[PDB]
Amino acid sequence: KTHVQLSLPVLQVRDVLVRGFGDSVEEVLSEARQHLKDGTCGLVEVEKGVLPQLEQPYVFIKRSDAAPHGHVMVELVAELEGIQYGRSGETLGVLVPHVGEIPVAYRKVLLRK
Repeated sequence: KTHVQLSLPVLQVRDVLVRGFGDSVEEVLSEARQHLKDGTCGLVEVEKGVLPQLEQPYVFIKRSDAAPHGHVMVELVAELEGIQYGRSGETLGVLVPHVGEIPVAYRKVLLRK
């Protein structure tokens, strides 16, 4: 399928144990995609002071459309030293590995795969 229904666990930034996906735009987008597929991906909601607590490059989920079965359609955009790789809508949050942190909520998304 071109799209996959996912429910992403929303994590508090101070709980996150593994604060990024790797060391290059290409690696983080690769790893984020693999973790999304394996159900091992969390979401951190971006606010003042969140991003400096996480590791660059960042992977964002961004709204790609204006929501089948409650799932907002999103795509991946990566960011390194203020340059973004991809073009999309509003940020729903930053992706990180999920290694057993207790979520505060779930974000239903339809991921363009």
